[PDB]
Amino acid sequence: AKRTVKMGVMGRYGARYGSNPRKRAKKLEVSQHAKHFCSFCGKFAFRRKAVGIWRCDGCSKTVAGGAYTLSTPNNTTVRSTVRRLRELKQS
Amino acid sequence: DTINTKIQLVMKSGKYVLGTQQSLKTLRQGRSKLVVISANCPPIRKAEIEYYCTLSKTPIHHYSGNNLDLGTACGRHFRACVLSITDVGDSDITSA
Amino acid sequence: KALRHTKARLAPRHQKTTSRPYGGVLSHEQVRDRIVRAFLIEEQRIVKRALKAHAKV
Amino acid sequence: KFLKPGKVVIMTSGRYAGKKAVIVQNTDTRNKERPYGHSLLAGIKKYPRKVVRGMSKRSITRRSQVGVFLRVVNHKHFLPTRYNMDLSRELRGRINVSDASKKAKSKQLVKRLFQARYNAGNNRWFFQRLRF
Amino acid sequence: YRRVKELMVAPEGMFTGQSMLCGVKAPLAIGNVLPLGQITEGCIVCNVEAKVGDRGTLARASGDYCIIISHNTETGRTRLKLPSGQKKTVPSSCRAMIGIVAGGGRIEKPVLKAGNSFYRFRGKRNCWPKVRGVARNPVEHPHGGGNHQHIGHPSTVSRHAPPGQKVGLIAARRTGRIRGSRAVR
RNA sequence: GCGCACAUUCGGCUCUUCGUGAUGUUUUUUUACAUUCAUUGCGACGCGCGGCUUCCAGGAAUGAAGGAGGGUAGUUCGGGGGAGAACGUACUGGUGCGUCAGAGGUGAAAUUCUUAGACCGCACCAAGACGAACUACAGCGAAGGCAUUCUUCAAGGAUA
RNA sequence: UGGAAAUGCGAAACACUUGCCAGGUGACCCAUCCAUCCUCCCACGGUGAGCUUUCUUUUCACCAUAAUCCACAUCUCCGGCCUUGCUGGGGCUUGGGCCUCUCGA
RNA sequence: UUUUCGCUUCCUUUUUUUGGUUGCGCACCUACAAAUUGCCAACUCAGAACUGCUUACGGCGGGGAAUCCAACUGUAUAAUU
RNA sequence: GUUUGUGUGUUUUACCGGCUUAUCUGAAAAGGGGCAACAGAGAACCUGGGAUGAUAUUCCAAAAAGAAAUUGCAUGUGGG
Repeated sequence: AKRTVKMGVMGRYGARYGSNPRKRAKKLEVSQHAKHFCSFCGKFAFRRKAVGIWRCDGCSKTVAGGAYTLSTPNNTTVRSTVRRLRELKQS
Repeated sequence: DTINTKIQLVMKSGKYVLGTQQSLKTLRQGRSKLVVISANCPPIRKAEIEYYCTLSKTPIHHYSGNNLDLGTACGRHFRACVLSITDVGDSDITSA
Repeated sequence: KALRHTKARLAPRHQKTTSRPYGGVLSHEQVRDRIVRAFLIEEQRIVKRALKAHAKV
Repeated sequence: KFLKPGKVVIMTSGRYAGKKAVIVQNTDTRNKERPYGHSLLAGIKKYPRKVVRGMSKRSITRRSQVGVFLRVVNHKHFLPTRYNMDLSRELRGRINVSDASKKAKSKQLVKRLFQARYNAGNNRWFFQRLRF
Repeated sequence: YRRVKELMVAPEGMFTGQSMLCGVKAPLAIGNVLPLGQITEGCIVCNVEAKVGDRGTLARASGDYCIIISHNTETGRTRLKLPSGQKKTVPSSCRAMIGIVAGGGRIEKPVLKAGNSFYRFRGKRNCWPKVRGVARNPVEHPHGGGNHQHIGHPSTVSRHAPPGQKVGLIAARRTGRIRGSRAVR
């Protein structure tokens, strides 16, 4: 019933395996597991499987977009980059 | 905004249907005056609808935005693609 | 019918018979879909050709 | 609205997988009599078999078919087409009673009719597969 | 039906099997395959070849992509930049699939426990846990013995070094704390 | 000031019937010729009336708006912010040559560089940076803080 | 070859071919509880055995295999003639149809 | 009860449309108490009495306070460690 | 005689359909060889037996053991 003051999931490791790590880790637990938006179907339900393997519950679409959270800024940016550049490239 | 506001107005005075199936019906029956689409389309539906809307000589509006937004704007609170305005009146700029 | 691999040899076709093409293995909705999808697109494809056809003359 | 006879539409389900139909008669609405709006359709179940070459001795007139059927069919179940194979000669006066035998009778004629339009006529389109 | 398949090596998230029509008569969707040369400088591609007829040797790992930094249109050479501080100049010729690894390294993540490391390495031949040179029996190893925990001689070797005489820190031009920077100043 | 003789007073604009069915008259005229006009019909608006018939209703029913507050609406203003892109240009590092007995730094020199070749000059690149004088008791910004451009984005103020 | 449909059938015959079938057709971890089957014990009854001396309800025993249909009646229509039709479990899945949930539920 | 609940009769409008009207049905516990009661049922925990006297079957973690040392769990010298 | 209905002929032929001699066409790579599972994958039997000395989902046959299941292949008839 109790939910700890500050570490969430980390309760599993108790004290073992140090605070700074606990920091490092905490960060990724939040990113990776979270439920996150669907594109077309637009709700958040894209869940990681494996290793950042993300199918949308509820539009049943799988997006490869890696690591702990799906589509990096860089990627996005890139995505713009291409947007632009290709766009320009046509334009 | 216009599309939103016009429409905002449209819900309020108007009759519209949200609900795809409905939309289609509506369209069919002609009772849609206008069909408006979100960008969030499963494309086919865009097309499908398009054939209808066109069939019905109905406005397609691509209302350029999103599921939520679409909902929010229509005074609703669930993820929304598409509407067919059946009848509003007074949002005549929607009929423009 | 739904079974498993040794069973099918047995399994009767007339019990293995509700149908539409490509979907003797299917139940409606997916199939509806795949029809629909061809049909329309293939109109627009034709339409596209047709768009371009006036521009030429 | 914009659904009227002669107009082509493609059928989905129920023994008519993606199959082509003409509106013969629309039923713009549900009643208890059909709790759903439903149009009445004449439609073809069976595309013909191939024309090519010199094809057989006699010849292959065997292949030369078109199996219609008529069915009332959920509005929710066809993709209407812009095309149209008017139910003019056909039906405007010569209706199809349904019934039963009348459904059968008309269909017979209709077979021929369809074959007329078919026999060299326009919109060849109508009478065929879509390669799904 | 009857088509041509469309799935292989994984870059970013289209959802599978997709109709990419290719070579320069590819359009330029992400992942789409156009020749790198005919892909415009500064673009971000992934898996460029090198050999050409290799379908992506370079950047064949998780995360990256690489950036074209040059065309030499005279020769038709191109200078592309390996993720690594390293340029490779390949002919501009080469196939490439537009984009990035959908993947982006787990490297960031803090790994945590042995077990994890166990599952971690496993797809190949076994290679970890790892003990160190200093006790590893003298008879086979350089760094065993010593009546306690240490290095004998400099770990800085001529590269040429015999096997059995060559492990560790090959010819380190410098080593230890990177008190400076490598390459250009 | 008011009413007043006529709309043939300045004047309205269909309140010089209107609209349309149309026909007619028109016939080197503003063709045809709706209304006017002549023929006539329906609708008819204006305006009037008529029939009302039926139904139904506030004035101020609900002070008075601060040189109080709040917004709102209008051009716009600013180095406000935030995302962009583009660069100028230098510092370098570098290249690429050119050469060359010296460089270089300095209170004093000293540590530096040196004929592989230092500097140097010019070309050019690379790189990361920085927006130079402009531009000032001058602007904007809660404050911190804020100066190419365009491209934007969403913001702010003032003034009306 | 049936029914808008979900979906039908003694046989609606149709075999090679498919840069054919994300076709659980083989095919897959554990994992979770939960649900319930299975089996299983208890115990009631009730039988039958066996027990049991100053006292008792004691003990035991009490069964049904694969293999196959699913047509009994409701209802049709309670059986004149039963003729529409053959309608008809539970309780998990999904779908399908009608209505179209929005003051949000 | 100025709306797309439906139909009948009737009236009104041209109407055998609507609309009004009528009969019935459609939405609406506005039928609504309590749910009284019937039945059967469960061993958990709890409570309280009554009572009296027992480290008693069984099975049952010592603790504290510090120093050194190694983060940890893991690993191991078969057969001294 | 018609037209129609029915039946028949080793009729004839055209035409199908079949089937075999027969003749031509006609397939490509982690797979051009083949093994590798006494537990994976994994294709037909159940219960009973005044049943054996010691074996049996194998022994029990037609009737009381029975009832099964499958294959192969026939046969006629049936569907045809």
